[PDB]
Amino acid sequence: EIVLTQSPGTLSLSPGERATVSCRASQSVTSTFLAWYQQRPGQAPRLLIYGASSRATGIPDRFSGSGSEADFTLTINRLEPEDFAVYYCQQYATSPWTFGQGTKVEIK
Amino acid sequence: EIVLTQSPGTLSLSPGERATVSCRASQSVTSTFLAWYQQRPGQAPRLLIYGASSRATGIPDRFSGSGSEADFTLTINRLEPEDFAVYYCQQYATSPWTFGQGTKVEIK
Amino acid sequence: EIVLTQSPGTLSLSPGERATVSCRASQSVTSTFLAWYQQRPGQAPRLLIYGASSRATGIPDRFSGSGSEADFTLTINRLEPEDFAVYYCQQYATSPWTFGQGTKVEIK
Amino acid sequence: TICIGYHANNSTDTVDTVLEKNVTVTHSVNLLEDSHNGKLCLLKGIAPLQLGNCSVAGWILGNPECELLISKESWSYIVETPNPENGTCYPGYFADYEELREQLSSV
Amino acid sequence: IAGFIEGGWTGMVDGWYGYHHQNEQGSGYAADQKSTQNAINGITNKVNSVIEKMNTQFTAVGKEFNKLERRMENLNKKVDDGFLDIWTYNAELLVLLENERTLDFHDSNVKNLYEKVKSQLKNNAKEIGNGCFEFYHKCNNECMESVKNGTYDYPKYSEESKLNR
Amino acid sequence: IAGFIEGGWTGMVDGWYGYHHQNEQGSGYAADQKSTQNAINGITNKVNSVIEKMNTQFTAVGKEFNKLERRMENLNKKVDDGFLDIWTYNAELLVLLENERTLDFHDSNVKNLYEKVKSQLKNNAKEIGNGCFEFYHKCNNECMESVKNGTYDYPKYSEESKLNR
Amino acid sequence: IAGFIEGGWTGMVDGWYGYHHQNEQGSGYAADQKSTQNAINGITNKVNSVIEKMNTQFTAVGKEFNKLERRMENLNKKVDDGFLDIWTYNAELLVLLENERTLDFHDSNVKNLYEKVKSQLKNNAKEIGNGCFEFYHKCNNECMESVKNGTYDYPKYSEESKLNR
Amino acid sequence: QVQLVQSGAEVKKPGSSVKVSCTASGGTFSTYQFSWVRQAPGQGLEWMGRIVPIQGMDYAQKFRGRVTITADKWTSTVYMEVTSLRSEDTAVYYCATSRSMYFYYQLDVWGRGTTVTV
Amino acid sequence: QVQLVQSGAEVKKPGSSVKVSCTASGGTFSTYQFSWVRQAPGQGLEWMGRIVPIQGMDYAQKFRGRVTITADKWTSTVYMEVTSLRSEDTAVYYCATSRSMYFYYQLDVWGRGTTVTV
Amino acid sequence: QVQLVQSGAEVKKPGSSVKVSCTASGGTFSTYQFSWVRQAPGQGLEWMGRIVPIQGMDYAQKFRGRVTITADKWTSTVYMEVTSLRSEDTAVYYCATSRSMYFYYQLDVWGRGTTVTV
Amino acid sequence: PMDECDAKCQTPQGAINSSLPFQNVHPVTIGECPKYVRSAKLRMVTGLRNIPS
Ligand SMILES: *[C@@H]1O[C@H](CO)[C@@H](O)[C@H](O)[C@H]1NC(C)=O
Ligand SMILES: *[C@@H]1O[C@H](CO)[C@@H](O)[C@H](O)[C@H]1NC(C)=O
Ligand SMILES: *[C@@H]1O[C@H](CO)[C@@H](O)[C@H](O)[C@H]1NC(C)=O
Repeated sequence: EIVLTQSPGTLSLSPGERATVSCRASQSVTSTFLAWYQQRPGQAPRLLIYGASSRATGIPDRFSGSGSEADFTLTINRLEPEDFAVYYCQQYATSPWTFGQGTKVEIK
Repeated sequence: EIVLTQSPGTLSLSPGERATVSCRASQSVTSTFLAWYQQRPGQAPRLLIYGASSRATGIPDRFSGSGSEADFTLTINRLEPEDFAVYYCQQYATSPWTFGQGTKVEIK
Repeated sequence: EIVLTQSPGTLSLSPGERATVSCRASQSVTSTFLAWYQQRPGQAPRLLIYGASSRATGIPDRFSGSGSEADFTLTINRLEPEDFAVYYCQQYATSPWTFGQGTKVEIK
Repeated sequence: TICIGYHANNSTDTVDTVLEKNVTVTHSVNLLEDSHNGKLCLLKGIAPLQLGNCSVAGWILGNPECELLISKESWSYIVETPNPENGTCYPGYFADYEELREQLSSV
Repeated sequence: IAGFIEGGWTGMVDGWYGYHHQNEQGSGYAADQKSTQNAINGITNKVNSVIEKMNTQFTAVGKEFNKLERRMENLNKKVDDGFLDIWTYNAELLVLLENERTLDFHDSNVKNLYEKVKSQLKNNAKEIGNGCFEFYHKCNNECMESVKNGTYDYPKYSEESKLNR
Repeated sequence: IAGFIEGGWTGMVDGWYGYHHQNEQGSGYAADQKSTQNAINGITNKVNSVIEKMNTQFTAVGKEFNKLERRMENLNKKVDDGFLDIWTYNAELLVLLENERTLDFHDSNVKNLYEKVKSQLKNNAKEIGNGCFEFYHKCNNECMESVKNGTYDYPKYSEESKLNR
Repeated sequence: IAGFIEGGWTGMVDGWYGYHHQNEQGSGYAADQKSTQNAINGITNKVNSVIEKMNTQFTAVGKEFNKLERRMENLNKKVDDGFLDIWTYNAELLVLLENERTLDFHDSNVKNLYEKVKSQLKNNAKEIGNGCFEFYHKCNNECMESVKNGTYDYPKYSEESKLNR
Repeated sequence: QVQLVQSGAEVKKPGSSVKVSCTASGGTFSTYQFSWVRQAPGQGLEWMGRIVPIQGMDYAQKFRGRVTITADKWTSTVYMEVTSLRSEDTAVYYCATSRSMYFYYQLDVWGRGTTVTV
Repeated sequence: QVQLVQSGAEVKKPGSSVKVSCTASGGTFSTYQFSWVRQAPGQGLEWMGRIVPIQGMDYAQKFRGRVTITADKWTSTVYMEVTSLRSEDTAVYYCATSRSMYFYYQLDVWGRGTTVTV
Repeated sequence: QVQLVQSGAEVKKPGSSVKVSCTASGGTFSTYQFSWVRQAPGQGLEWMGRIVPIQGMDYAQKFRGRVTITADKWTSTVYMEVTSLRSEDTAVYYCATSRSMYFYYQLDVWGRGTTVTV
Repeated sequence: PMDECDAKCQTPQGAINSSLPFQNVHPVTIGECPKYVRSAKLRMVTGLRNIPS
């Protein structure tokens, strides 16, 4: 199957600093089938990026992403207090649909 | 409003002679919205020219016309005995639709 | 009317040899309206060529033909034992539809 | 030298579309029948039962003037005239008459 | 002799769509028998589609009613008139919509004959704007047939066409 | 000022389809009165087609039934509801299909205005890709009217256009 | 590897419409996700349109009739059969007309992908006639993405393309 | 081609209203735009108002509130009622239809006109 | 692909008429054009006439007035009746349909034929 | 824009089954693709399965045979039943719909989720 | 009147041929009949618009 490994498990930065979240697939996957989600504690996941790079409606310019083959990255510029959440890597290219562990961002 | 003033009130010519009828608008009007009518005594008006220049179906080559802005002219070449009638200037660009006084052509 | 004369009445050849059948019309006929048929004894006619030259579905590469005006020819290359039959020239350009006498091919 | 075109003809047949009417075309099919021969025909070889001046009630009850019908046992359809007169010759109410006519329409 | 853009040809009788030519060897009309037959196949299926849908299993033989069955008589009348209005509507609408689509179909197909010719001739012929092309190179009966067959050898006539062009 | 490919003109008020220009003598908008009138004739016939088909001869005045005529009451109800469902379906479907065809009709017609212009200007004007053409030759009011009228004299401006092109 | 004009791609799996390329850096297929999503939105609304119109509120539970109620039985039968024939007609016709329009819709959309590419490449690429373009200039992955995005910088590659052309 | 047919002449006393009419024939009533034009003896033509039966209506301001113009598609007839008649209302009232001013164009089919005397 | 099926052989005395027939199957009867072709023993093929059930009919002139060709779409069957039979009418009568001569093309589906002896 | 509404929390004993549901609103139920996603306390998200009411269904292999996902277009509601519950089934179960994975795309509308305790 | 003719569809005004899908002759029929339509004409285009050059 398609297995997604996220790294770091926990990222830590100062507000206003740039964060990146890495995700590695067990196999190469066409970029059209990747997505990133943001889960704020106590809330259902929100879609941020669809496909490896397109931003979802209602999601600000701080978010972007890219990748190819098995290696994809989520980029958050100028990370704000509302972005200190857990980000998930998800792929829908083949069944079963697969998710990674999730990367938490801490405030320092 | 759009006010149409015709001139001369009466035109006088020998049959076979060329007649022109002038009409001046209170404001510039797009040429697409002008028309000329011929009223023979005892009859309802007939359409001759629509728009400042297009000739109506059934109306002969003797009739033509042109103009722009606020100044328009009807031309009758080789005026025949059946053309010694009253010509009217009419515009439909805006409401109310407006008519001029009418120009009569006399036989001399 | 359109009258079709076939020649030779009888053609005679060795199997594997090339046969041609000629057909002459009483008038020039557009090539779109010609056809050739093969009648094996005891069977209904089969269509071989439609129009002066197009081959019918299910008919092999041995068969082809061409012509213009009033003069048309059917060509059978490498004639096989199953082709020793009677060929007919037919035209449908005008009513009545017309057929020729038919050309028989003999085995020698 | 080389031109692309289409067939023109001397046909005067016209058709209608939504945007335009009386468009002349080179080929068409008339899908509607608008005429008849004006006669009663056999259907697949079988003649109708013609009631003449008899009503259905006349035919079934029997009527002295409907004697020509008593010998006809089979038919393809039944033909009644617009205003039959030889019906119930002895006046009275025919119960469920309309319902009987429906039953006899499958016989 | 202009093409489809100005009007049809009464000199072309062997198909709905086709070609006309003028060359050193002669002139004349010939149908495109493949475009015409495919158009016929389409139209024939369309005619059959109309025939197949309008299948009548309806019985219109009437019923008599008494003087005290007027409500039933009027219900029966309503049913027969309603079905008649609906089927009249459907028959007329189907024919008008199909006639309009049929005419668009045929106009599309003659345009396709034109387009498949310029796609072969490219710069080797002048597009005139009257539904015809003028070859820059001298063209004989064999290249005319080649264009009609979809086999025109553009490279072969490229040098001659360039010089004249 | 871009054309039909980017959006419409609120400055053009004398027709549905038309032209805009910028030249030495001035600028402005003018309708194509022949394309617009033909489009109107088409649309008017389409509106009338809808009106003519939906001819109501139906009587909906109801009937009373007894306590022992429930089967008849329910048959009558079924008939009225069935006819209503059918006519509601037909009215909605006819309007949706015609609205969709109408919009395609109008888009086709504005494209035709564009195509009949490039067919006259040919290499004498740059096709921009924003629904406009830039003449290579200097063009005055008279050649602008000539293009709109379908009478553009290509040869006349060919040499000037070539030099600038 | 020819395009839409010859047949589809079994190597393209991320959308209905898309692109294929061969360059120095590699090769492959990628969908046009905006043309595909808009086509999906259209199709989804079309499927829903069929579902929404065919709303059944009809009750078909039958009725018994006596031996003397044959006229009523036959009227009831006529009503049920007539409504069934009408709805069968409408369901089949709606599906056939929509299937035909759907296929035309999709063919139109793949053509639009082709046209929006030649409108950007212009003289910088050879149109082949097999549903592809050959750039005259050397093109890398970045200009390939630029063409797909509708952002091709024609002027930038104009000089190189001219020399090779 | 529409053939408009008009009603006969009317004679009215001041303060009364007059209803005049035009019947359209040879086409579909609902999409024709019908204008009423008056002509006083010795004067030029004056527009009074217009009806598009399937779309809407408008009036010359001078007659707004006095003149009501309506239509009946069932008899293909356009009606005009002029209220509070005065001695100046001695004009001939004519119908005319436009070519296409459903949306944009001029008046090219005229009726014969009816004289109203007050 | 149409599969034509023909009736059996007939033997007739001079002056009588013979009716022969072909049943079409595997397609829509109404748009097939059905030709009748005869072949006398020892002779070539001769066309007698054609029916397009939804469009019209034609005949070879030699048989005009003697041969009536008709059709029934309800049984998908084409019939031909030849009247005033003579001893020369010893031909095999075949049906064939055209590919597309609804409008323009040749005969490519043939039945087996039926022999009529007089 | 769809507004998904979910059912309340459930508490179950081992071996029993739980049925949870999502109601769709603001669009046509039949063409939405509805996925169920679970999240165990302290864990990431896991996909369980998907329904396209007018097209078909699929499941994560781990739950194939234990989880049945169905739908009712009449109430615009998607249901999921998880059988043979075990103590690890303490996850929050969420619905989400895709943008267009009727054919190809991601999950962008999420419900609030319902907690099931075992 | 009755005659010796044979038809597949009989209307009260007389028999009809029954080869086309529709009729406008009469709503009441017996036999293997076309659909009754209250239309003056139902002509279908199979060919081209007939405009000679
Ligand atoms: C169409 O032609 C018929 C005559 O066959 C005529 O009665 C009818 O008025 C014409 N309709 C139109 C719109 O021209
Ligand atoms: C039927 O009635 C007519 C009078 O309308 C009469 O002449 C005719 O003889 C009657 N038929 C029979 C069989 O008596
Ligand atoms: C069928 O049409 C022919 C004319 O082609 C006519 O002579 C014949 O009487 C018609 N048949 C019927 C039953 O009306």
